[PDB]
Amino acid sequence: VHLSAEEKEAVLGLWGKVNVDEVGGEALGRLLVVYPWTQRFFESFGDLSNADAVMGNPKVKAHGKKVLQSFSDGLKHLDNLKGTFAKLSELHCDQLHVDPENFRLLGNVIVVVLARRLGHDFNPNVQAAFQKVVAGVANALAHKYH
Amino acid sequence: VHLSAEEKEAVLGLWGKVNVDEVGGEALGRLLVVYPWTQRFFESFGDLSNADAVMGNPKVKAHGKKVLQSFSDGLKHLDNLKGTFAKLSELHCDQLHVDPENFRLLGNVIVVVLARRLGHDFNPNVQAAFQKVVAGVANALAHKYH
Amino acid sequence: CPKPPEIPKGYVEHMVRYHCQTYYKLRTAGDGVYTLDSNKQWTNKVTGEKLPECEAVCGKPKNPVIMGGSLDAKGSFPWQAKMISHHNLTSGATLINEQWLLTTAKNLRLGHKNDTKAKDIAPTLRLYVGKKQEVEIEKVIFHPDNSTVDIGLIKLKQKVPVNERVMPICLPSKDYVNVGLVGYVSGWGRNANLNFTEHLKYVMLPVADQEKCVQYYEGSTVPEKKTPKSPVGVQPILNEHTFCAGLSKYQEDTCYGDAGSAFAVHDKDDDTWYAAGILSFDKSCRTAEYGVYVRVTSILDWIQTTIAD
Amino acid sequence: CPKPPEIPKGYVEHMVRYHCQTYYKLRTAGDGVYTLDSNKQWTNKVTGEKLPECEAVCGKPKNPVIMGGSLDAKGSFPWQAKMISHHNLTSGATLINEQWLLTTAKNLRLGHKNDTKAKDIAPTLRLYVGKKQEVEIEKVIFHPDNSTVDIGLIKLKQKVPVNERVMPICLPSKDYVNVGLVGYVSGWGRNANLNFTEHLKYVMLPVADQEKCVQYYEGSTVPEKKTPKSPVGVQPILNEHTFCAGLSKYQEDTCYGDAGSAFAVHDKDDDTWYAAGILSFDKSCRTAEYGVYVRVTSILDWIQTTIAD
Amino acid sequence: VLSAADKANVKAAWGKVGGQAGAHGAEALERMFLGFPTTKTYFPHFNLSHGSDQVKAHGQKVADALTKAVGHLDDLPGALSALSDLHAHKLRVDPVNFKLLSHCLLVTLAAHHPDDFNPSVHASLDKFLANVSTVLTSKYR
Amino acid sequence: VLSAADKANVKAAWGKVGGQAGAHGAEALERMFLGFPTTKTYFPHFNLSHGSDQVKAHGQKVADALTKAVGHLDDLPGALSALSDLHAHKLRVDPVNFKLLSHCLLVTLAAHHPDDFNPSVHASLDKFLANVSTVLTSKYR
Ligand code: HEM
Ligand code: HEM
Ligand code: HEM
Ligand code: HEM
Ligand SMILES: *[C@@H]1O[C@H](CO)[C@@H](O[C@@H]2O[C@H](CO)[C@@H](O)[C@H](O)[C@H]2NC(C)=O)[C@H](O)[C@H]1NC(C)=O
Ligand SMILES: *[C@@H]1O[C@H](CO)[C@@H](O[C@@H]2O[C@H](CO)[C@@H](O)[C@H](O)[C@H]2NC(C)=O)[C@H](O)[C@H]1NC(C)=O
Ligand SMILES: *[C@@H]1O[C@H](CO[C@@H]2O[C@@H](C)[C@@H](O)[C@@H](O)[C@@H]2O)[C@@H](O)[C@H](O)[C@H]1NC(C)=O
Ligand SMILES: *[C@@H]1O[C@H](CO[C@@H]2O[C@@H](C)[C@@H](O)[C@@H](O)[C@@H]2O)[C@@H](O)[C@H](O)[C@H]1NC(C)=O
Ligand SMILES: *[C@@H]1O[C@H](CO)[C@@H](O)[C@H](O)[C@H]1NC(C)=O
Ligand SMILES: *[C@@H]1O[C@H](CO)[C@@H](O)[C@H](O)[C@H]1NC(C)=O
Ligand SMILES: *[C@@H]1O[C@H](CO)[C@@H](O)[C@H](O)[C@H]1NC(C)=O
Ligand SMILES: *[C@@H]1O[C@H](CO)[C@@H](O)[C@H](O)[C@H]1NC(C)=O
Repeated sequence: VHLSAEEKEAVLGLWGKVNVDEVGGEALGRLLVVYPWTQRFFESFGDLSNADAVMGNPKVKAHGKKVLQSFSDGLKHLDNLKGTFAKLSELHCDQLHVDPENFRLLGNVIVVVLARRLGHDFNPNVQAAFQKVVAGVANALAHKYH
Repeated sequence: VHLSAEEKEAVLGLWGKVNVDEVGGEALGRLLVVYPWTQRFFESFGDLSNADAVMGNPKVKAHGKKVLQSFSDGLKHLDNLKGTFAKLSELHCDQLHVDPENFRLLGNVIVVVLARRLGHDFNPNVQAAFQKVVAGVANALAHKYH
Repeated sequence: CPKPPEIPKGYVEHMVRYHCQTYYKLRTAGDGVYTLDSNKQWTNKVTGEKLPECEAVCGKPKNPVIMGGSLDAKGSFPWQAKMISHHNLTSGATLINEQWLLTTAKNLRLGHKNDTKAKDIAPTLRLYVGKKQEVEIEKVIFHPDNSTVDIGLIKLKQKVPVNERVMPICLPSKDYVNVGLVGYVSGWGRNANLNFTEHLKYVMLPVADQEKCVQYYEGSTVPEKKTPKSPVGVQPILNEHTFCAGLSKYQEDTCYGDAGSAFAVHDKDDDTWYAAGILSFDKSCRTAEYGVYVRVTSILDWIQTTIAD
Repeated sequence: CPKPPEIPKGYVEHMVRYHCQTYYKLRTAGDGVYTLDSNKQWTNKVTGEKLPECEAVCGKPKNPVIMGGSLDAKGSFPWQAKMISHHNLTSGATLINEQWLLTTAKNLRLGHKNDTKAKDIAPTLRLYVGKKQEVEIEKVIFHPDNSTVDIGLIKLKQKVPVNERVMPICLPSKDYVNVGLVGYVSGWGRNANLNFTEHLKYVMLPVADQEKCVQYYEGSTVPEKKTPKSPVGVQPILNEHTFCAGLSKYQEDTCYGDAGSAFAVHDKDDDTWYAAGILSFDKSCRTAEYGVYVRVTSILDWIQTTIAD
Repeated sequence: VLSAADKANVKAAWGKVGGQAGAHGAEALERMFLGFPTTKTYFPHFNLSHGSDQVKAHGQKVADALTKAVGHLDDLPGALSALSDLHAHKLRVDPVNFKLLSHCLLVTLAAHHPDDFNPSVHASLDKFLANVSTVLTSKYR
Repeated sequence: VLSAADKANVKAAWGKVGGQAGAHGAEALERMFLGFPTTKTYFPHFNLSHGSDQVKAHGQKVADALTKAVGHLDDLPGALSALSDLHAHKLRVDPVNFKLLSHCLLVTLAAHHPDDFNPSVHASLDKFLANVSTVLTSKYR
């Protein structure tokens, strides 16, 4: 995705200062609580009934790490995004049938937990650079869809 | 029919001394008695059951005159026989369905009643000339048959 | 090949129904309808590309109804054939199907000696059906029992075209011969003038008591007491395989040359014409009371069996 | 049609039986079999010269199974159409047969002033079915009762070819709407991001108690006590001719652009898909508890009547 | 087929002929040879001219065979026995001729006995001569 | 649809914002204009550069509308009344933008109150902002 010289430093720099395993587990849990139709994909994860249950869920925590660590690999190659997530796109489209709305929603949730954890460090300009990134991996996951 | 100069005189001469109305009535009646399948053509004439009935039948008597007077007209023109009886031939074949065997039989019956009525006057030579004549009208009646 | 109209959003499946030329009739196991395969072949649900066949309707004249009379005016006896020996004696035939005719073994030998082989008799014959149509004969078969059944079969080289004039009679499915039944006998034989008839004629004859008949011609009924009592010179062949007819109401009879013709019965249930008998003894003339016919029931097995080869 | 072989002394009659493309049904009077005349006419004993018609099968998706989810992966809603106003707002359609689609009167007027004539609205629309297939629309008809029934009909210039992708739903023969029944609503409208959905989705919604719904939106039930209690800015049209649906198990709802889509019930007896309703009020989003659907039973008469011209 | 009444008539009529039989026989022959000249074919060895006593003779034989038949009416084939193979086999005379001769016999009979030849008798004599004709032709091959 | 528990969380959360509202309002606007530059389209008459007190001001109006909404949770259409026609008709702002601004409000809220923004409260505030978004977009034609 088209990302400036200073925008890359911003994103890469901030990323050094966040616990990606922890933010994935938080971000996935929040998506599940905030947009409950997403729990549909997770029936097998056990108890999703209330919010403390979702956040407390060991499988949610563990799966969230997996998605946010997939994000880290995204940052590694920005110039070729489509190909990085090409395999996962096939999975998410043709196997799991996730609407791309949901990629966008999770992307923004990650953005709000980055804000929550990083506070003043995550300022309007660094958020703007992160939006470019989360829109990039959302579009890279929706790529294999017709 | 091919008939000699003296043969014609014989036939014509003899015919002058015979009652043709009477021989027709006798000849038809005898044909009916002697060859009973000929009664089949006469169902409408009334009682044909026994011989006295056939001979005594007023319609037989009357019809016989008609055929023997048809014969008289035959003697009138011998050279053209086929055309004289052409009209009757159509009637006898296509209307009445009489087998030509029956013309021949009636012809001979007429010959035996001529013999019976004329006796010694009807000698072998005059009979031979009459045979030529009855074969002529039989063949002239069978002419229109295919 | 014919072009049916087009449906939008739909396709045609082609079929044909076979029909037969008139006087003929469809012969096949299933109906006459063949639909076109995706294998490009015409198929019947029961016969499977095996086509139907056309064979002649038998025993149904277009125009239904011998010393005595009855000239055949309408051509009511399409199955009648006229057969002539090398030495110019006329006898009867009666067409039984498209290529076969029944006749008497005696007729067959008219030219020949008692022992002449059939191979040698056949080229000698002339056979006519309908109007003067000649048919060319391939083969002749005498019946196996020389002394008892007076019968032969005549196979034409090829099938006769069937029409108003020419068409086979039917073989009986049952026994029509009981005394008093009047059959129709058409014939080419001699008339009251002892001359071969020039036009084909028919008589109507009642079937007669078989016992009275045997007493008339033979002693009889006990074999060792039988004597030749026939009022004409010669003896009929008389057995279980024959039946007798009397004279007509009008005292008409059958005479020389009438043998080989059918005693033809008209079944009112079928409206069809069956050959109940074949005239064997044509010597009756008006001189003897009974003509003798071999009964078609007795030869039925043999006929189908023989035609099979 | 390869010509079938000829048979001796017999001729051939030609026939055809008509069949329909997959997704279509033979419509005739009439046995489908047509047969060639001596007059070169293809005829049928029942229907005369008139051929069969092929008609689209309805409510039978090739592969049977909005702010929330359920991406339509298999293309399970062949009857769904996407409609776009001149000013680029997406809304729903639902194909009712080969050339007609139901929709809401409101959808129809998205471009224009509410007194705009239908003649002037139609050239303005764009309509799509299946994959991006555009269909060219001839005409548009608003429902006679402006204030009560939110409904219009869309007639295409010509019939849509029907396939896996495109095919009409069925109109109900009975009333499916009773509370607790879960219908399927597919829709092109806006999603949780308030953006028009890029891929077609479906929700499963239960029908809701009609009194509870009216108490929710209006006072109510006595008219003079009714107040506009709608939690979103605007009021549903609510009457005898409408019914309500709640949110899904997962709290999913219907949103802007989803109106005109069918509340589609799957009848287990038929194994067929019927349109029990057309979404009228798509403004609930997740904000209000109930969407409001005009019930297809109420408009059934009018639909057949209108299509008749 | 010659009923009892037929047989009576025939016996009666032929008896009435009497001593004229041989003469009637010859007259019938002359009538046949003249009336139906083709019949002459079978008699190439005969003088057939008028008054021939070779035919006068043959007529006697024919009249005799007939008298024998009239006496034998209940068995014709037996009475006529030898004559059947003679006409049918040795002489091989075509059956049409027999109706010719029978006819001439009838003509002669009618000419000479006009008041004894009534249609019933005519019918009986015709049938008799027919029966003789059959017996003499039935072996024709 | 904002349950009693939702309403409690919203009231609680916004109260905790307190004097910071006008400032949170302006920050959310700046995040939106930077994050989703297309939203800038509706504000051609604004100086959108950083620190612009024309946006500092507009942020205050937005925060106030929200404070009014929080006091009025049982009737949103009534609280927001004038603003619905304003956004839907006069300004005609496409509904996608409201999820964008809501998101940015949520980002600001989370950044400034990390220990008060637990997933339950996150959920309640999202729904609240969503309900405001609907009220302001429902008349869009
Ligand atoms: C930026 C967005 C996303 C990223 C980067 C992402 C990444 C991943 C990865 C790396 C896996 C591992 C699967 C494997 O290793 O084979 C996975 C699985 C999965 N994801 Fe996603 N994902 C995203 C969005 C979503 C969303 C929004 C949903 C549902 C609402 C979802 C539902 C699932 C499901 C159901 C699985 C299967 C895991 C299991 O077996 O339980 N994903 N994803
Ligand atoms: C030389 C032989 C014959 C001659 C010259 C002859 C002549 C005639 C003549 C002139 C008629 C008058 C019909 C009319 O005026 O329209 C007639 C009618 C008739 N003939 Fe002959 N005929 C002969 C032989 C026969 C024979 C042998 C038979 C039957 C066995 C026969 C059966 C009939 C019948 C049934 C009629 C109809 C009269 C009626 O209405 O009853 N004819 N014939
Ligand atoms: C009622 C019919 C007839 C009777 C009763 C009859 C009887 C006889 C008799 C008794 C003989 C003499 C046999 C002998 O002398 O041993 C004879 C011979 C003969 N018949 Fe007849 N016949 C009849 C009809 C005919 C006819 C119609 C023909 C030919 C037209 C014919 C041709 C001959 C000939 C050629 C002989 C040999 C005469 C000779 O060579 O002396 N017959 N027949
Ligand atoms: C929570 C969502 C929103 C709220 C509570 C809100 C509230 C307000 C308020 C209170 C005003 C001032 C009205 C006045 O001064 O009379 C306003 C004006 C305006 N809004 Fe919004 N708004 C929201 C969303 C949006 C969005 C997403 C956009 C565009 C991306 C937008 C564009 C505008 C514009 C262009 C004006 C006119 C400002 C001016 O000319 O001073 N609004 N809004
Ligand atoms: C009938 O049979 C004879 C021989 O059995 C045939 O012989 C004919 O004899 C005549 C003279 O009598 C000739 O003019 C013919 O040329 C002969 N024809 C043949 C084929 O031999 C005779 O043809 C047959 N029928 C007729 C009417 O003559
Ligand atoms: C949506 O509607 C507008 C007008 O309501 C269309 O007008 C377009 O405006 C753009 C610039 O913003 C032009 O580049 C296009 O050529 C215009 N197209 C037409 C048909 O006017 C617009 O096309 C529609 N959709 C899009 C994607 O532009
Ligand atoms: C005898 O028959 C003659 C006709 O010929 C015969 O019958 C025809 C149809 C043929 O079968 C043919 O071979 C026969 O020889 C007549 O011309 C003739 O008049 C008849 N003679 C008498 C007395 O009837
Ligand atoms: C909203 O969606 C935009 C794309 O257009 C939409 O989805 C496409 C495929 C079409 O169905 C079209 O009619 C829709 O309007 C994006 O360009 C845009 O980024 C999206 N905005 C957000 C916040 O996701
Ligand atoms: C065969 O013919 C001879 C005479 O040549 C005869 O004696 C014999 O009876 C005949 N046999 C048959 C069965 O005709
Ligand atoms: C007649 O049949 C016998 C067998 O019973 C046989 O030996 C003989 O050759 C046959 N004769 C004729 C003329 O068929
Ligand atoms: C349509 O609605 C407007 C208000 O939005 C109203 O002023 C007008 O009279 C209406 N016209 C018709 C035909 O309903
Ligand atoms: C709507 O109701 C009014 C009442 O008079 C009527 O005139 C009108 O025709 C109806 N609808 C429209 C589109 O004009």
